[PDB]
Amino acid sequence: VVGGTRAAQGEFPFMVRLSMGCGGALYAQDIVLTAAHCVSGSGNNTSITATGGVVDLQSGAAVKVRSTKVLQAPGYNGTGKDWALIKLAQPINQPTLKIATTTAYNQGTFTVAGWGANREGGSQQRYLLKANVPFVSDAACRSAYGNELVANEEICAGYPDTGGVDTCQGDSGGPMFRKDNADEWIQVGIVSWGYGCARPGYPGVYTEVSTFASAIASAARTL
Ligand SMILES: [Ca+2]
Repeated sequence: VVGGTRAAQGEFPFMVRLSMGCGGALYAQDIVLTAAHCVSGSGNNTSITATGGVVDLQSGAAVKVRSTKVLQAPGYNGTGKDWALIKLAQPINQPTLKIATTTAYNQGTFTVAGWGANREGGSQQRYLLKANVPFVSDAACRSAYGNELVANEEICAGYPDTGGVDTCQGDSGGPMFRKDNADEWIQVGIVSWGYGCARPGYPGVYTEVSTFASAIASAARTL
């Protein structure tokens, strides 16, 4: 996260750090929702580690659990459909994060969090950083990315005018969230891609969770 600040221990307890260098959110206590590009494909896999319960990755309080299976979005090919579920060997006993099933919240100011670089080509962070980034319409985002944007599957956020605050390398797979009408956190995006980090005219692109909600809920049931 570029232009970020330290999140407090316990602020976003649903966050997990994945061993390949991606963030994730606890969809279920033993199911991590992350990006498709963080994994190589679906199947049994006990090679991933999820670190949950701490803002400080070096914390002795860290909970580290191994995966058992991975379900990448069917047909992922690098264009859209940027989501995957990771089944854990054991539950991480922390609050989960609800996902958006409608588009009612795909607007306003979102919060992003991660242990990714705080600058282009910078290094991974020890402590979880957070930032607020505003929604950018598909049209304004398209004015920047052209045909690379899959409007129905992607939601943009950031400051088109000045840049300055954004997600960056290593933040991928992390949730982009905000409060719902019940003042509960709700997941509207997955960190997916962008050109550079925090540059004027290039907002961050995120998986538009509302589009894939049903697909995700169903896959989660079979895991
Ligand atoms: Ca969109």
